[PDB]
Amino acid sequence: GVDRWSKDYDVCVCHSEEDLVAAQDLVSYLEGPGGAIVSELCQALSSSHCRVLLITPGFLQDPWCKYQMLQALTEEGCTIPLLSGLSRAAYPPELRFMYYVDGRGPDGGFRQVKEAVMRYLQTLS
Amino acid sequence: GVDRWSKDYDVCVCHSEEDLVAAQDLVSYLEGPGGAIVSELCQALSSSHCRVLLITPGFLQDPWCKYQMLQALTEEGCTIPLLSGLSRAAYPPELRFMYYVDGRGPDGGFRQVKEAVMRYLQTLS
Repeated sequence: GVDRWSKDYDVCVCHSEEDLVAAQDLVSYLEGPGGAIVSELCQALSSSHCRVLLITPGFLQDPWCKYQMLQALTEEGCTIPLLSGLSRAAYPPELRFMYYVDGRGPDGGFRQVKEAVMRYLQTLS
Repeated sequence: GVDRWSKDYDVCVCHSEEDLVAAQDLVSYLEGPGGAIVSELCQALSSSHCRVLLITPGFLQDPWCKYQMLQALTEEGCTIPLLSGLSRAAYPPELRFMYYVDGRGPDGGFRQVKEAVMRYLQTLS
């Protein structure tokens, strides 16, 4: 129902400082009549339809990352946790009850992440 | 701005199964022209102005509790984390950036929890 053009970006990737390269790859992977997916790294003032949480060891050890995760789940919305480089036993327990993409999927999860984003965009006017 | 009478309870206490007694005490403590504070234990269909998270070891070891915490912070609202029976080093990292009540305060934190609730009620019509 929400207008696709009401935000400038379709998706941004929220990531810890030590996962920059990986985040960049995902951005690139997402960039490749509803047009291409407009993508960027999440920044303090980023406004996008979808937000990918690149949940890694680095992400888990930064309290601020955890806080950002909380802010992403306050909205109907589009938050896509991607679990990368972690034992499932160490996944955030909340995710036992939530949607997420396992990094052990195709293209390190990227594929499914992309699909999720596309799904969400198809619900936009 | 929101009408005080728009919800039936002013506060409910969200707690793990092994903290029932403690939760009850807090409820009792909260019960003791804006009238008495109407209080109960949180249940699946509880609707209250304020929600206290009784964050304990028991709470931390139950993934569902964690999930409830997340649901409490999706709204302006009134969510009061109370940290009880835990080393601060083991507090949920999110709380580094959020308001909470330390159980090492007066009356095991109860006092301050109560104050918070009262503050919130004073902002209601």
